[PDB]
Amino acid sequence: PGQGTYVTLILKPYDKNTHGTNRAFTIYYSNDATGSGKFPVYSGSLSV
Amino acid sequence: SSDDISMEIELNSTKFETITGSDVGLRPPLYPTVSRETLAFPFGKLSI
Repeated sequence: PGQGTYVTLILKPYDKNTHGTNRAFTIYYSNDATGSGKFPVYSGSLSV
Repeated sequence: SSDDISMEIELNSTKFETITGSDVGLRPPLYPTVSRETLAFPFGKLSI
């Protein structure tokens, strides 16, 4: 739909250190003149 | 079997190497391990 890109993101399995305590995550994007807000494009539960 | 197969068209002087890691998130598994099962690797509309 229109001008845009597809991105398929491969993510690491769960670490207690670098993911915090929550096994879930959310992943944003922006334009970005930094500070212009960033839109939630996906949310999900990362896996072990 | 990420990024395992890759088409590289040669032009008259240059070349352009694409790869299915840059295309397809759909991944034909070697299981059905039972013999002679063949696989597929579609490239959707490779505009060169």
